[PDB]
Amino acid sequence: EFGNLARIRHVISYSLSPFEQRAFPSYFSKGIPNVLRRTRERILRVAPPFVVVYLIYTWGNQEFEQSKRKNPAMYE
Amino acid sequence: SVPETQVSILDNGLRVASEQSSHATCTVGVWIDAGSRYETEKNNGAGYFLEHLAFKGTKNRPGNALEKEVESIGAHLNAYSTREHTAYLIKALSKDLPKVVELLADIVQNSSLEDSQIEKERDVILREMQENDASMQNVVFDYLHATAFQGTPLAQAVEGPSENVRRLSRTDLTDYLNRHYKAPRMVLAAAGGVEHQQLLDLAQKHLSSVSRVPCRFTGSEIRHRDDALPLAHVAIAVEGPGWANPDNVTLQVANAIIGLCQSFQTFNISYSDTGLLGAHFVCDAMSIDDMVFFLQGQWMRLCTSATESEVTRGKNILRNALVSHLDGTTPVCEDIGRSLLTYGRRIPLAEWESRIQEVDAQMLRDICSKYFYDQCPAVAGYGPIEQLPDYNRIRSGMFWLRF
Repeated sequence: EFGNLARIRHVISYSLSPFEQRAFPSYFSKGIPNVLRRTRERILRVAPPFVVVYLIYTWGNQEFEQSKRKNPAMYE
Repeated sequence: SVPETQVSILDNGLRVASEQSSHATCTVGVWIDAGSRYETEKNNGAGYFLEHLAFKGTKNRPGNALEKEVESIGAHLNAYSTREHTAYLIKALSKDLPKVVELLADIVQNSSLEDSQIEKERDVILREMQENDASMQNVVFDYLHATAFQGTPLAQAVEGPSENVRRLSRTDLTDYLNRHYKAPRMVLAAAGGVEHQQLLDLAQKHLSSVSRVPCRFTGSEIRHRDDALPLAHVAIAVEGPGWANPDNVTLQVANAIIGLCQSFQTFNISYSDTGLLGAHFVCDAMSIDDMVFFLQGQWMRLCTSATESEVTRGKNILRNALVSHLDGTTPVCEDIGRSLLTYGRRIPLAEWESRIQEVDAQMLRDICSKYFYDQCPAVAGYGPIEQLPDYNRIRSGMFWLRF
């Protein structure tokens, strides 16, 4: 429990009371930049698998259709 | 039947106050309205370093010959500095009353700051600070002042940061000396076997030369975690009323009610229309949270369920206290100097007794609800303080859901 969790030394920690500080300091001021900062550090790891899922899904659909489409040469 | 404190004023504005008594030894002091609150972060240790330099010789009495004089009559020489007041006081015999006053005159004006001494006192001050960190409760109360008065001149310590201490020069000191040592901001206080007319004549003879010319509490938290220390010191305070607000007396009675941690002390520190009212306790890590819970409960009980018996006990503890203190000459002179600096007058003990006896349980819980209930505290912890609760738990403990 608390008190026996870990041993740190000389780490001072300042803080403020909730009612004394603005609730949403610069929320959209820096929030947007940060969210954008975040997206650019993770987009290349996340997005291209889902991009090729979209290509495979479309491909499958279209291929399936062509598969279903009657063979004109057949039956003639 | 307590003798009244008689106050006179010179042209300079130096109020010469005295309270005669039979005791044949006296405590004559000079109280100056100058502390770390009047410093502007470029001279943050000027009062402390001048307090070190003030006994190392003057122009008329160069060097240790000065202190040889205060050895010659067997007198005792003391000085202290707070965030608002500075005091230079001498305990001596009655018959040595003139020369002592003359000595005090040199200490406030005509003082000499030797450059040689400045380096020696810098090493003294630097080293002491380098070892001052040892005193935890001083560290915790400095942390409480810093986090409660962030951005104001009341956050900065009396000693100042080592930085300034190293970076200080005679001229700077000279300024602080020539700026914050004005005659209208000075009280010559005497207690014990002194005559007021003789003391007034001595103040007219010497000391008649002294030249005549938004505090905010921020509910916050500082946590200095160092797990190698054996014990933890935690101080929790709220904003105090100030010197001139009479409900201080009622708050003192509340402190007398409180009086689980190895050491539990309540404080009501007052500055000019501000202050810190709270509790400091020093405890083992594995008890800290329980202490806090205990302590907060007592405060809420004083806000909600104060009875007449504990109020009567607190009134008796306060009366005895103020009267137990104000006993020896020094304690008294000290009271004369602070009373003339803060209230502008010496409040007699009969007025204190009247303000104590008008306090009942209803106005005590009203004033305690005004100052303790649903207030944002300042928290300062030092030591193994991991189990010390963070600000939401303390802030939630500052009120009850059952009222």
